[PDB]
This record gives sequence, structure tokens and C-alpha cells, in this order.
Amino acid sequence: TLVDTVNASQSRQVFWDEDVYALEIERIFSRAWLMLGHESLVPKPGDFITTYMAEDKVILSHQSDGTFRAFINSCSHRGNQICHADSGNAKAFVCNYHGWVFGQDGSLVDVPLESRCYHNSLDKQKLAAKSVRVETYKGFIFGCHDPEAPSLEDYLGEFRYYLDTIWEGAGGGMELLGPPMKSLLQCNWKVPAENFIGDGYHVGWTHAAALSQIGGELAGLAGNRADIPFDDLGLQFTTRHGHGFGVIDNAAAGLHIKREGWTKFLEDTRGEVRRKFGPERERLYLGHWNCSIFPNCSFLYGTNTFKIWHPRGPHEIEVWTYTIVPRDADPATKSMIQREAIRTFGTAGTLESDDGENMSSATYINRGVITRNGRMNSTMGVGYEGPHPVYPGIVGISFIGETSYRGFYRFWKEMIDAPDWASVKANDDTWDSVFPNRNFWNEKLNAAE
Amino acid sequence: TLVDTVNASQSRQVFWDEDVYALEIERIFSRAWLMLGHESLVPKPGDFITTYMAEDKVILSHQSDGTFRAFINSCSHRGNQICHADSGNAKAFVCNYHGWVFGQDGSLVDVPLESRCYHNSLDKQKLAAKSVRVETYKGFIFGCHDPEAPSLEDYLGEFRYYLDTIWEGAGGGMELLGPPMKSLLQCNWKVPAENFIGDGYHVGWTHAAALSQIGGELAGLAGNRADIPFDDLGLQFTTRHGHGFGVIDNAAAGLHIKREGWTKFLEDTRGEVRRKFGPERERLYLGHWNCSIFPNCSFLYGTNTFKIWHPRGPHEIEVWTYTIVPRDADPATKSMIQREAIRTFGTAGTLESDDGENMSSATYINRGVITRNGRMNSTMGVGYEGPHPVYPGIVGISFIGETSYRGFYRFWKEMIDAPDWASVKANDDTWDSVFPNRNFWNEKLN
Amino acid sequence: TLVDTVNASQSRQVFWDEDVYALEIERIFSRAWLMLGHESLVPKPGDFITTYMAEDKVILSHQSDGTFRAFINSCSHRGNQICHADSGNAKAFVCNYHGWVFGQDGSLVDVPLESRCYHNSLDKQKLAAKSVRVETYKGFIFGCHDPEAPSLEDYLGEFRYYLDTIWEGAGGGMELLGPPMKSLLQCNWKVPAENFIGDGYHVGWTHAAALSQIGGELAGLAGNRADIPFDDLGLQFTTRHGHGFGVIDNAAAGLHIKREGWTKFLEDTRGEVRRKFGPERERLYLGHWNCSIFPNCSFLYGTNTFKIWHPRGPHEIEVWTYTIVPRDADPATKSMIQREAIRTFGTAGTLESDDGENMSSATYINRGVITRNGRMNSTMGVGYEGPHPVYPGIVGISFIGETSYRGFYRFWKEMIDAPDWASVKANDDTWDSVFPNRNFWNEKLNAAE
Amino acid sequence: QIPVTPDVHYDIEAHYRAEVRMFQTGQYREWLQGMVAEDIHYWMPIYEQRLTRDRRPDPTPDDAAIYNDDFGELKQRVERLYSGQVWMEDPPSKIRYFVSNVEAFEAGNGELDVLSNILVYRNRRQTEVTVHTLGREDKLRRDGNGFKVFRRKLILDARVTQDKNLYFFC
Amino acid sequence: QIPVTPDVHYDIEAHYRAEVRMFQTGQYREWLQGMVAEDIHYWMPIYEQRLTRDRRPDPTPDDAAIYNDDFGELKQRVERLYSGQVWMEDPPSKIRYFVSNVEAFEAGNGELDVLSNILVYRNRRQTEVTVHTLGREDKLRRDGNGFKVFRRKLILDARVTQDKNLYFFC
Amino acid sequence: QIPVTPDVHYDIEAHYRAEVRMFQTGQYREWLQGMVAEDIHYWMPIYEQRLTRDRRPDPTPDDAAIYNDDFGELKQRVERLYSGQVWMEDPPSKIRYFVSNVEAFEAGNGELDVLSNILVYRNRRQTEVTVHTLGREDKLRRDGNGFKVFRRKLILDARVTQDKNLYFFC
Ligand code: FES
Ligand code: FES
Ligand code: FES
Ligand SMILES: [Fe+3]
Ligand SMILES: [Fe+3]
Ligand SMILES: [Fe+3]
Repeated sequence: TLVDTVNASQSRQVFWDEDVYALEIERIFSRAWLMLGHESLVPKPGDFITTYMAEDKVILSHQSDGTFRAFINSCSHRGNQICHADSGNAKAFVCNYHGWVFGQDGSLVDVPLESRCYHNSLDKQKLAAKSVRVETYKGFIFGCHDPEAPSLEDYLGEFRYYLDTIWEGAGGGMELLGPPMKSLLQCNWKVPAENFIGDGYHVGWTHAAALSQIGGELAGLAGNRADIPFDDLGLQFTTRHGHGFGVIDNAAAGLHIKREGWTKFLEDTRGEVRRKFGPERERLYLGHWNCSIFPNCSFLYGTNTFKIWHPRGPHEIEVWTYTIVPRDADPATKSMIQREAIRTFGTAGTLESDDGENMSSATYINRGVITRNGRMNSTMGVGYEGPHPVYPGIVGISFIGETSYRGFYRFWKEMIDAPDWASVKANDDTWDSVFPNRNFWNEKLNAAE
Repeated sequence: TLVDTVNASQSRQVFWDEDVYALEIERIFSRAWLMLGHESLVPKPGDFITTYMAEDKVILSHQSDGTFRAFINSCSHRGNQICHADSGNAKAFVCNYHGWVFGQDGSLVDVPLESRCYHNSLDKQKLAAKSVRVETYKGFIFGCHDPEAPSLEDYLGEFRYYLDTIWEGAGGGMELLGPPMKSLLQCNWKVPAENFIGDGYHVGWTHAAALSQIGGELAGLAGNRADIPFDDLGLQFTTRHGHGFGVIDNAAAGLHIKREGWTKFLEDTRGEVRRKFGPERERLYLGHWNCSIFPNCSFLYGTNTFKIWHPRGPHEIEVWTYTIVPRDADPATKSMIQREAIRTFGTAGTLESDDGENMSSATYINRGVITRNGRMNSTMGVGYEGPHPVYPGIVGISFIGETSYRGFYRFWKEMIDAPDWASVKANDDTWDSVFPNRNFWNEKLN
Repeated sequence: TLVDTVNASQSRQVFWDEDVYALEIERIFSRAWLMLGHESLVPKPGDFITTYMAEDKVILSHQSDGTFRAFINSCSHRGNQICHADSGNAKAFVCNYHGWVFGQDGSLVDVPLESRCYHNSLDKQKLAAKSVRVETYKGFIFGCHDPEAPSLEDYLGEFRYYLDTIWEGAGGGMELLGPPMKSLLQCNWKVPAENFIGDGYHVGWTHAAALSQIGGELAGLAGNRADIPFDDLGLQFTTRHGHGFGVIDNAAAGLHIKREGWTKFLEDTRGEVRRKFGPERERLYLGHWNCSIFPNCSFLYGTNTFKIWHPRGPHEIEVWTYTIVPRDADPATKSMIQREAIRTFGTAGTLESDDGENMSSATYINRGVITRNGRMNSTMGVGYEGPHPVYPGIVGISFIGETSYRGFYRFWKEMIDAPDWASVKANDDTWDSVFPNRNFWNEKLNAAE
Repeated sequence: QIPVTPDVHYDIEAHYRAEVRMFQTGQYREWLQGMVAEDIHYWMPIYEQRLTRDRRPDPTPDDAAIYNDDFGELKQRVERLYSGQVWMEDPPSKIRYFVSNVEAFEAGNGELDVLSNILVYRNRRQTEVTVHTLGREDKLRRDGNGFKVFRRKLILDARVTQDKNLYFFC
Repeated sequence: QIPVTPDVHYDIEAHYRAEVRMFQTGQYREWLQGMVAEDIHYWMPIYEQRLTRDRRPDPTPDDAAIYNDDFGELKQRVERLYSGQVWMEDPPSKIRYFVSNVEAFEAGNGELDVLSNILVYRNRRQTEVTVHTLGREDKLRRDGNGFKVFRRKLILDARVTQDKNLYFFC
Repeated sequence: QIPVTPDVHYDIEAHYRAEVRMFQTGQYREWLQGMVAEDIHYWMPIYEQRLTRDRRPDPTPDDAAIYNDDFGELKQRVERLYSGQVWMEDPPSKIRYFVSNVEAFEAGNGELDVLSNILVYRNRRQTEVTVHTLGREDKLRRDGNGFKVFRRKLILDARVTQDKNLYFFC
């Protein structure tokens, strides 16, 4: 099988096989909502960015009318890429092979020599650049190719409970800072996806030298030794549509060395978060998160790096790295958060630079036939998780565990297995049956205190 | 549907898909006549060149007996490439691994230790390097792998009416000057093939800077402004076996800055073309042509660049660029044409350098699944074309137009659908039924 | 037909086609015994090397009881390559991603936070790195993935008659010197394999220059002169499981310029070889061999280069080059042999550097469809070969001949056509029926003397 | 805008060669102590691809940069390589620098504006190879009879980095 | 031919470093005016692969060449990279030159014969990278402002060019 | 530890540039005679990838090496490119060398310890291109108005060589 949700293992084929990848493109990337950016990247009428949905190039544009639209960056004449700029302001985009002109929504708006040479006998209505459905959530902009897909809000689903903590927070939410770093990495897109969704375990082993160097709160993790009651220290979460994250308590700014403004902002705003969202979500607001949004967006809340893993076949990705900051922070704070986030997790990151071989080796080891016909284990903490009386979805007891792997691969499997969105929606109420320990949290909390 | 001849559109898959490509290799490149070179590249007995037929390496040799023969450049022992030289003179070719010796037609003529080690038991007659059929048209040398193919003469067909204007002309015809430039370009072979067969449209847009700089006649094209009656200025042509071109009247030497000899040559020979071929073809003789010979040869007549687009899978080509010149031009005129053709269209071409991304982007944009399941439009001028009372084939009213695109993709489809040449030949009388406006020129010319 | 054993030709597809390669992986590389190294490379308890079995990475380790084990170099957690060192000494190997610890046989022996985070509920005995069967012959170490494969002794089979001449010899046998040279070559693994198994023919053409410069014994091969009775000068051998070699009489040290120690070693030991193994094998002991062991190990006995051709798809290999030396030679002699072997056949070899294009061109020429649907001829010497009254297998009258090609491709065809080892074994009695000249040697040897 | 004397040019070339050799041999602490000023700004901006018509200004140190470090921040970066146990770097990856087109100009007050092309060849494990080109713009000051860099701006040639990381100094 | 003195060597290298800076910053007009003689012949021959036994002569200026230009033809070529408006060059592609092995010889009448190795690294768009290596054989004249080139021969190392174009100067 | 004077530095660079020219033009005999001392050891060790914890010594000349030659053995290597019709080298392949970061130190007895970085670009046939980077560690001595090398150690950056061969000199 590709994914065993009973025994929590996956075939190595999922990082390697070409036909699996092709099924992902059709049943995940052509189906899901994918991260395009944020209003902050295209803030004024006419502002655009170019980006990817999987392996398709797209243009995202802030319309004169204040709405956002997206379309495939490919001319309807002979297919030439329409726009090569990373970003800009434009009322139109001109294909530079023959000069076809496309509107901010991808409409074909002018054709040179239309009278003389086309005899006004071109149906420009059938020649728009192909549209991409765009919806937004708290300023974050997503695209979707499937008209049968649920709304973005339903796709985030119960995960909005978590996101609202930080993407609304004290009132101002968060925004993206670009331009993005961009780099190629020779790994399957799922290796970084799972690493960010749930891999507290590697932090103390892989990043030991960065942690011990920084000192402070997170420096206790270095070495991965028995000394520490990790479960007291955080939680892990997964949801119906595969979105998940781990949280380390009171550690939001733990990797920032210059952190006066950021720590002050949290202290200043935590009160309003307690009033709006309660103590249980104030806990999260002060925590360090490692999160992935299904399928291929990730972020660290606290460290404030934000990543999109654009697949390039099954054995390569293009990683785009932005900074995520609160809108209401001072400019000096925003710039300082950006510096710290890039120094740790950018292309020359003091932590991120440790992980590149972890990602590539996990993929390319499967060049060998005997090797790839093996499997991978994600059983850490199995049965120490279940539905929770306050927090929605499924909660596991520690940031060191694999609750979020299991949630991720369960949904991956569901989507890969489903002929259409109707068949996914047909199991909305039984998705979490694979987490059998229903009274885990009842018993844990009753017995506690 | 990969090509829609009814509505004049193609699937983006034709520039991208590996299985489509494999079908092309089977049903076009292994079936058609492909450009190998010209007698001028192998002028004396024993002269040879190495070249490609799609992805197969071949040797083309001027035989001691005066004929031209070709063979697959692969040893019949363990397969090694027989000869690595681009050109030379050879009475025999020797494989470098064990020293097997091949004749000028690819016959296995001798093997080291034939008596001692093979005991004279080697059947050398069955071990020739694979022959390729070779035929010539006005000194141009083509090859074909299919013994059922029509003659080259019949494959060019009515396209010969046009080629005779320039490849015979006032009597001297044309020849190729090598050595070729060779470069890799990451595009499907059809993107440049269609650009040269018919893409007058792009010239004023992509090359606006080059045309403004050069000045003179073609300068007016810069920016593709609406006020010009382009149809008063040229024509476009397509034929039964996919060959076509557009012509800009009175513009043969339009992109050359130093052009005294070339301009004079045309002046001095046009009267003989008028006599031999009629005023209708004198018109062409003085025009600038952008031409493709199906499948993968193209040239500009006037600017005088000559290209073969050798496929290397669906997403790459190796481009070979020669210069084409009239045989009867003075040596100094040939050299000046070569310098101007290379400065505009060679690897550092002031025009050609502008086109690279156009070709690669049209290909590689299709990395995306949503993108490649789109389509491409080639409807420009549809219905403003048809059979002509003078010119054979199908003629459109302007060099800015997609008549020749439509003919190209029509024949591409015909070939990809036909299991053999017999099936293609069955369609000879009805090939142009997809150009429905049979009275267009009669009604227009009246 | 991919191989015609009646007429001794092969399809060029065998050097090119990806589906043929997949079948080789399944029916040869995953079935046969493959060369891993020699005890001399892992001489003490705890010593290990990293190597390949086709495209699979393996660790080979000398255990505490002096046995050897090997296992796939991929972690059972998320797949990461376990060990990156070429060689060393280790009582355990630690995966760098999360720190799982593997024993010298690939057993998973410890994981960080086993109590804390796994709750002692990880079934470590089901998560060993995948074992590979390991057997040794005269110190040489082979691996096999196929539980049904015969012993290494039976796989070598009648070829052992030959190997014992040198891998036992006067009593000390031979060993490998590393570290290996490693290079990529853009060729199918069979081109070098066949070149070494039987290509006496190319030597005087391809290496004429090198030969003319060295002088002495083998210099007379230069230009392949038709007046030389080559069949007076050596023999060619093939065996039931594809192994073969050619021998040039009295030429063992022929390519070595400084050869006092090696020449004296042979002079001092030939007596005992004649005693144990007969003058028929003393002949071989003093000769120069070009040898392949099926599928992808080759060596020159005399010149003392030793090669493994690791496939990287059908159009590439990674070549590992060691020196093979007698164990009983003096340290000074072993060092000198290594210098001469490397100077002729290493990455900068005076002979080997001549052969690269021969290997790659025979492969890549088949990029063309008309070309690859052609065939290759290996008919040299057919009918001048047969069973011999002294030497086992099938013997040809010259080292310039293709007896060994025919044996190699015959066995390749047999392996590729066979769904399992049981089907192969069923051919044991009729394998050499494709060599019709059964009385060739009896008439020849009788008419002699 | 005054180009340096041949004798000064030689000294700058000698300084850069010694710097490269420190990088190639992992003597990062020696580099920082001897060749870098405590007022250093070490800066590698992110340059986006923009149309020529775009009139937005070039990146400044208030914008996204891959490096944007003062001395204390370089010291921190240094210690990961110099002291940490980082498993990807067991053993150290290999790096080789080819510095070309060094052109120096006397600025005010004993300071130099120095321009340099840099090609960086990196190898690791068995077959991994990566290659980077960049422009360097330094301000140096004499530190008799050597120099120390007090501003370094590094201009990457590639928009998308074809490497695992950019964790090396220039 | 006698090798130049070390001080002459210096000035020749300095001249080539400034030429590379002009190229890299797009100052092509200033290059033509200040660094190139009006009697220039700028020549990049097409060399074919021939058997060693082949006795044919090497390419001359009357044979096929990628560049074969006088001063006016170079002025023409340079203007493409001005003005563009050439859409492939919006924005300009990046180029970086590594010039090595400069050896000069006195050639009489104040002229110099100069050999050098050139490596050219090009980047454009997101991930496009191309690399070229060439030999350069120059003849330089001394003039009132340094040197100007009056003959330049560029010998490409690759038979088949692995790039969209060779539209850069050396 | 004494670096050379600038004048001696120039002379070593000029020696290396002439050496490169001799390699690039196939003048190997002239190289062997005029640039290589008769007591030469020309050595290119095989370095394996080892864990940092490994305490085994570095390769010596008694261990595997790709080159491990005295003068007679170099002479032998040089003739392969003369005394043989070698069909892979018909016509000879192209090679171009980029030598940088030359640092020389007075080593005692008039001898010089010289470090340099080498980038070697090779082209053959139609589309074949391979690239190598190496460190070079020489001992040179003065010979007339020039130098000869008497010890040359070549340190390859790549563990697995991505070329058909390493049949070129450095
Ligand atoms: S391909 Fe876009 S206008 Fe023609
Ligand atoms: S492969 Fe051509 S002679 Fe053997
Ligand atoms: S992948 Fe090996 S310990 Fe996690
Ligand atoms: Fe990490
Ligand atoms: Fe064009
Ligand atoms: Fe050989």
C-alpha cells in the first residue's frame, strides 16, 4: 500500500515514484487550494506577482476593482509565457512573441493587426488566458483549479480555529514580506512538508549546534536527552483536511537573538487575544509553531519564516521563502523579525542549512530497487492522541511525536484515493476514526489536577 | 485532438508530450525526406560530411563514381560511431575500436585479422552499415529511411513550382556554404519550423529594434502598426506535403547593410527569371521568403540563412545554420552574403538572438499540467485563402497570416494518422478540402 | 530477439532500452551474486566499507566473530542514508536526521527518547535496515538479494577451477588494495564487461601507442599483424554461469615497467602451483588474464587492476577501481604493483584512458531509432571452440576471439528469459549445446604432438 | 574616482588571496579576527526580476537580504562552521574560490572601494557539485600593513539558487 | 617575440579588467570609443572537427565565422543592447567574465600580441545558466589614453554551443 | 612562513602562465625539459570520505594515487600524446586552465612552496564538456631565469570523477 493508516507507515514509493507523483498532480495539486501569496505582496490596484501552482506558472493581480484574480501565465496564441517579472504594477500584460495583450483578469484585450490580418474574425472570448479561482482568508491568497472544490474556508475547516489565533490575533493579523528567496532542492515536496508539519524530534538532533549556540529557551532541546518532560512543554494538532502543527509553549521568539520589539508586541497583545479567543488560544499565541497547510505551504510562527514547496517532478522542488509578520508591529520590529527569520531559516540559514541533506537523502536513496520497496515509520506517540474537549481536530501530547505526520498522510491518502471532491466530502464525519483512543483526553484531563 | 484542421487549432501537447514525439519519429522522421546538405558541401569524390537524420547519425559521401550515398554512422561489430570528423575526404572509414573498415557507401570492405582470427567466415555482405536512400533536387541532398516513400521529386511535388524560381532561377541556382554553426536550443522542433514557414506576424514585434536600426525597406514593419496594407505587400503559400512560405515583395536584400553585389545580382538576373518562369515568379525572385520544407528544414531567401532543426527529444533541438547563396554570384558577393546572413541570423544574430525565448517558452510552459491541456490558435486569415489560378497549392493574401501554419499542421496530422505512405497517397486528390473557400481568388481577382 | 545464440548476434537494444534494463535489475542484479569487496578492505572487527549493489547503497561490516554482514544503507524511519563514510571502524552507525542507531548487522538497536517519546512501544526488531546475504570465496566478498540463489560456490561453479589457480595459487591467494578510484562513465555496464571478458582483438588497435611505448612481450600485438599465430599464444574460456577470460601465455607482468618484485614472486611460486594444480594451470598462473565475473566485476590478472561496473541506468555506470595483489608478496612489491596497475588502468591510465569513447559511443549511438533497431556481431572464432579434455567449460583457441562474448550473452539471455533460479538450474545439462563443435579439441590435440 | 597604484593593487590582491585560503581551510576565526572590521556590515540582497519600465528603487539594507549582518552576527554564523557538530558537514564539504577582476579605488580617509568577480566551486559527498558566481563590492581600510573589510555587498548572479544553501563566506 | 616587462604586463591586465567592467555594466558605447580602434577586425571563426590527417588550412576571414566585423558592424551590434527594446533582454541578462592567463609580447611598432583565457558565466530569468570558455588573441596599439584593440580573434572551445545565443562581447 | 616579494610573486605567476600555455598547445616535451626537474615527484592522491572521528593518517606516496610518478614515468605519460595514434585524441581534445590564488612562500634552501587553485575546462567531440577543480601544492626551485617544479601534489575536489579520464597535466 502507499499509506497504512492503521499501522502508520508509508511506502518509500511516495517519495520516488513517477506515477504516484502524476496522481498527486491530478488529485491534490489540481484539486486543492494552494497558497499564492498575500494581499501585502499585491497591495495596490494593478499590483501583480508571478508565482507557481505546482508546475503551472500563474499571474496574481490586484484588480482595479479591489478584488484579486489569477490566471495561467501562458498566451492563448502559441503558448508563450506572458509575463517574466517577479512583481510589478500593470493594467495589462503583453505576450512578447507577437504582442497579444491580456487584461488584469486574463481576458484577451487587444490583438495587433486584428482588422488587417485577423479580419476581426478572432473569438477573443474563447482565448482568455485560463482563469484560476482565487479566494482569500485573513489576507492570505489561495488558488484552486477545481470548480467542484469547497470554499477555501471549508477547506481550512476546523483549522480556522487555530489560524484565527494568529491571523486575527489582537485585531491586526499577519502579512507576508518579500521578495522571496528562491532555491532548488533535490527532494520530494513531502519531505519538507512533513518536516514542518510535525518534526519536533529532529530539532534537538539536527540543530543541536545552532540551539546550543543561541542558548535561551529552546537550547534545552539540544542533543535529545531524557532529562526533560517534553509533553509538559507542548502539543501537536491535525485536522480533517491534513493541516497540522506542533507547538512549543512560551517559545515564540526563542530563536531570535535581537527580539525586543517582537517580545514586546506579544506581551502588549496577548491580553486582547485572551479576551477574544480564551486562555486555550492565548497559550498558542505565545507558543512556537511548526505548521504545514495541506499540501505544500509551511511556516514557523514565532521564528516567522514562511515557505512554499513548489514541486518540480518527484525528486525536486523550488522553495520560496517569505517572512510572516504581524501587520500592527512597528516597521523597525517588522524589519528585525525579517532579519532574524532569514538568518535562521533563509537560504544561508543557521538552522535551515542543517536540513538539506535530510531532505535530499530521504528521496534519492530510493534510486535503488531493493531500497524503495521498503517502507517508512511514523508511529511515534501513536494512541497518545485523540479528540479534545476544547481544541478541534485531533490533539497529541507533545511537539515531539508524529500525530501530524499521521494526519498528513491520512489526508494525502484520502485525496489520492478519491475520484472527485464529492467522495472526499462523503467522509467528513468519519475522517478521524483512525485515531481510536476517543477517551484519551477525557481520562488524561480528569485524572490530571 | 492533437490537430483540429476544421477550426485551425492544436493541442499544446504537440510541443510537449513524449508519446507524440515517439509517433513523430515513427511516422514523420522515419518516413519523410530529410535535408542532409548540398553537393557544395561534398563537392569532390571522396568528400563527406557527418550529419543527422532526426536522432540518427549519418555519413553523407560523394562516391568515387559521382553518385551520393549515405549510411548510418554505426559500426556493424559492437556499434561504435564510425567517423567523428565533421567533414573531410575519405576512400574508407575505419571504426576506431577494432579497426573494421567501411567503404564510401557503408559496405564492410575489410576487417583486421579476417583470415587469422575470423577464418574467412565473416559474411561481410550482410554487415554493411545501414544504407539510407539519397536523392538530389537542384544540388540539395535529402535522405529517407522508407523504401515505400515517393520520389523526392514527388515529395516536393507542386512546391517545385516555387523552388525552381530560386534553385534554378536565371540558370545557376543556389548552394550551401559551411561549415555550419551548431547550437542547442531547448524547444520542440516544431516551434522554429512553424516560425519560419509562416510567422510574418512576429517580425515587426520581436524584431522591432533590429528593423528600426537596419532602416530601409523592412523598417516599416517595426511595431506592427495597423495603417499598412500588408496584403498589398506579399503572399503566403502551402502545399500538399506541408511545405510553405511567405513572401515580402521587393525585399530580398532588405536585412543586409552591405548589399551591392547581391542587389546587383538580382538586377542582372531578374529578366532571365521573367523569361523562364513568368512575371508571377519574377515577383517571388525579388521577394524576401521565409520558408520551411516539411518537416524540419527552413530558410530565408533574401537574407540567405539556411537551418536544419535536428530533434533531441520533444524539448530540445540541435540547430545547424548554413548560408545559402546563388552559384553564379562572384566570390566576393558570396562572402558578403555570408557575413550579412550570419550577423543577422547566426548564433550571435542581431535578429536570431531575439527569438530564443519565444521558442523555448512556448515549449517549457507546458511543464504545467493545466497549461498543457490547453490549445494553440492558428486561425489568422482563415477563409482568406484557397486555390489560385496561377500559383499551385493553396495561397493566402499576406505574409502576415497563418495559411502555412494550417498547411503544416494539416500534413503533420495526415502523417501521424496514416499507418504507411500508401494511406497518405490515397488522400492526394482531397488534401485541401479543409480550405473551403474554393472561389476566393476568382472572386477576389475579378 | 535480444540475443541470438545460434548465430551469435545481439540487438543494440541491449545497450539502450530502459525496459531491458528494468529486466536486468529484476533478473540479474537482484538475482546473482555481486562483488562487494574483499576481507582486506574490512580486515579487523568493526571495519566497514560503503558500496553498491547495482543502484542500492549497502554497508559491509566485519563482525566481532570474524564473519561479515551487509545491509541496505537506508534508515527504517524516513529513509535517510545511514552512513556517508567510504570506510572506517564502527560498532554502530547513526542516522543523522533523528539519530536512530543501527548495529553492525543493520539491527535497529537504540532510538533517542525511546521511553519519553516512543513510550517503549516502537517495535525495533521489525525495523532493521534490510539485510543482504553475504558469502565469501578465498577472501572475496559477494552479496545477493535473492533467497533462492544457489551458494556463491555453485554460482562460481566450474569457474572455480580457474580462480583457484590465482586466488589460492602457491597458498597465499590474492587481496584488494584501496581506496578505490571512482568515476562516472556514460556507457551501458555491458560494454566494459564484454571488453574485459574477451576483447583481445581491440588491444593491438586501440592500445597500439601505449604498447609500442612499453615494449617487450605485448608490444608485438601493436597494429594487429596478420603474420602472428595468435592461437599459439593463448586461449579463451567461458563457463556455465557467464564467467570467462582470455589468457596471453607468459605475459603476466607484460605491462609493468618496474616489475622486479612481481616477476620474482611468480618465479618463486610457480613450482608449487605446478605441483598442486598441474602444468595446465601453471600456464595460466604465468599468463596475463582479461577476466569478467558475471555480471559486473572484471580484472586483469598480471596487470592487476580490478574493476566493478556499477549501473546507473542503462546509459551510465560508476566505475570502482582497486588493485589486486598476492597476499604473500612483500609490501614493496604490493606498492609497486599498485603504482603500475594504476598508471596503466586507473582514471589517468595510459591504456584505460584510450577506451572511454569506445564504451560510450557504443551506447549513445543508439539514441537514434534506426540505429538501435540494428544488431551487433560477436561471431569471431565460432566453431573453433568446444569442450576441452583438461579445462572445464568451453575453450576457444585464441585470446583474440569472441568465445567469451558468446558465453556472456548466452548466460545473460538465459537469466533474462528465466522467471527464477529453478528455471536456470534446469538448463545445467544442456547449457553448452550452442557450441556445436563437440570433437573440436579431441581432433586438434591428437593431431598435435 | 582614483584607481590605486600597482603596489597598492598587489597588496589588495594578496589580502584577498589570504582571505580565500582562510575560507578554503576553515580558519574562520582567524578571518574574523584579522580581516574583518568590528564595524562590518555584511550584506547579500535579494534582487527580484523587474521590467525595465519599473521605477522602484534597488534593495537597501531595510529590505529582504540573504545576509544582513553586523560583526556579532558574523561571529554567530562563524561558530556553526567552526565549532558546531553539524552532520551535513561531517566531514567538511569542499569549497574553492576563483577571484578575478579586482579593481580598487582610493576613497577618502585611507579607505578603498574595491570591486571583485567571484566564482565559487563546491563539492561534497560523492558526486555533489554546485557552482556560484557573484559580484563583490567592498569598502576596505588599511590595517597596517594589511586591510580589514568594513562593508561587503555581495551580488548574486542567479535569481533561483541551485544549491542546498548559501552557507559560505565571500 | 619577447615577453613584456612586468610593468607593461600590469597595465595590460588593468586595461582588460576595465574592459570587463564595461561589459558587465553595459557601457558598450564607452568601450567602443575608448578601448576599440576604428580599424578593428573582430573575429570569431567556426572551427570544425577534422581528422588529424586532414591537411586543409585553418579558417580565414573569408570563411564562416560567428563574428566577422569592422568598427561600423560592432557599433551596429552594440545598439541592440541599447534602446532595446528587445524583450528577451527586458531586463538585461547578467554576465560575468573571468579572464586568466594573460601573456603579452612586444610585436614591434609599439604594438602588442596578447593571449588570454576567458570564462563567461551567464544568467537570465529564474534558473537559466550558461557557461562558455574561449581563447582570445589580440593585437593592441598604444595610444594617448592607454591601449586600444585593433585585432581580436576569439576561439570557442565548444563545437556545439550550449546556449540560446553568443550575443556577448569579449 | 615567509611570503615572497611581489617581484618573485610576478615571476612565479609568469612561469605558471607559460606552463598553462604549454599544456593548452600540446608542447609537453618542452614542458618536461624546461619546466620539470629531474627529481620530480608528481602525485595525485586518492582521498576517501571519512568521518571526522576517524584518526587514520592522510594518504602518503605509499598509498593509492591516480598519479604517483618520477621523471621517467612522466616522460612515458607525455609520449602517449606523441608516440601514439590514440584515436580518442584524433583530433586532440581541447583543454583550458584557470589558475588562481597563487601564494608563494620562501621554504629554505632557495626553494619555494607554492599554493594555487586550478579550474580545468575540457571539451571534445560535439557536445562533451567536463570540468575539474583542484588545489595544487608545489615545491619549485630557481632554474636559470625561471623555475622548475620538483614536487607537485594535486588535490582533487571531487570524490567521484565525472569525466572519462584524468589524462591531463597540472
Ligand atoms: S504566442 Fe503570444 S502573441 Fe503569439
Ligand atoms: S565496434 Fe567497430 S570495429 Fe569493433
Ligand atoms: S530518518 Fe533516520 S532517524 Fe529519522
Ligand atoms: Fe530542521
Ligand atoms: Fe524571428
Ligand atoms: Fe582496452
